[PDB]
Amino acid sequence: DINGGGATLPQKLYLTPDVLTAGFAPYIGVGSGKGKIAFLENKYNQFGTDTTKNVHWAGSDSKLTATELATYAADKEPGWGKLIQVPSVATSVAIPFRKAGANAVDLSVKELCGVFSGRIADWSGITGAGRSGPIQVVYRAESSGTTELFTRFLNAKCTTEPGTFAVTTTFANSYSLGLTPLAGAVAATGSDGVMAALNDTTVAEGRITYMSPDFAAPTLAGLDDATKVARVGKGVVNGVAVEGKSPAAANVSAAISVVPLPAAADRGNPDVWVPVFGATTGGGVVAYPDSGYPILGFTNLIFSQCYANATQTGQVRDFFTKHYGTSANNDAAIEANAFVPLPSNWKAAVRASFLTASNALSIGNTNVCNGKGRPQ
Repeated sequence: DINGGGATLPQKLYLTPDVLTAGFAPYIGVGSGKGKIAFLENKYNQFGTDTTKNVHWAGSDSKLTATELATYAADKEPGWGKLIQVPSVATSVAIPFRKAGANAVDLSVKELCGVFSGRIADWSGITGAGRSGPIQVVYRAESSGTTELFTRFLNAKCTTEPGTFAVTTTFANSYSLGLTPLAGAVAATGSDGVMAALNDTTVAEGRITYMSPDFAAPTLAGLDDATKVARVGKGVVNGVAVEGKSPAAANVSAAISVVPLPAAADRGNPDVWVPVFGATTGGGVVAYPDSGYPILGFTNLIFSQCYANATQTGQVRDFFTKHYGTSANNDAAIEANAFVPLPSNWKAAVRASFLTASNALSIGNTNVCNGKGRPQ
């Protein structure tokens, strides 16, 4: 079997029949931090107890760090080939909450920032929401790509809190003044563990969190129910009151469509393949959009260019052919699970480097992978 796992944000997508193609074992959702370790160190123990199995790929919504990349290049690349890091799909980060009320909850960015810094501790501080009583933040206990995507937004946009939010996979380490300002914030493990805490009816109402849109509501329609999933983006633009948007994929697709391709000359560097959003556009960073739903990013795949086993090599190529295909692809499934397909130019770029046989970066390239590859 080809063994993969990691990020929980897209786990239900990868578990959907026929999204992963022939030869792939069922995806094991354990978090992006564990997915990166599993791949980089070939440690199946991050996925399960059968450590005779080898790891072949990971899902991650946390980018590979400079240290991770350099260590793999020195330790693993000579025998296993280059690693490949590519976007899989684009995603919003949803803000589901448990607090009854007929009114739409529509967070301004300033309000969102105050909720997650602890400055706003009561629902009455959310204008127009018609709710009052304590807010309780639920967050991911472990190294999480959802946390990275979310804190990247807070770092860029929460610019008038007492403290500042650092970009991190560990939410408890983000705010400069710590979690102490929050009263009774609750940590849970996995997208599912956080949603279970959010939905726990044995505690008082008031909980709020950040979440994969595939987990944030039971169906796509539920993402548009602003009594359960917050709109974000409420404000005033050119003198006129604007409403925020739901985290439905339709509200981030336009912004995703104009994300620049990775710089051609540097496409051998896995770091350039995953765009990150930031306050301002420039130097590889893409500005968070001023229209549509504001909190977005990419979730990614990590693969090897080379596999020791030729059948596995072919099966990996078949998966890339589908997932990045012009047609006969996974786009319908991607949308059904609340995500945004990659734009056509992005699919073409991924194919041109990693599929097209003549390219030096292509999976299973006979010249590059001659006598090399990850173990089967």
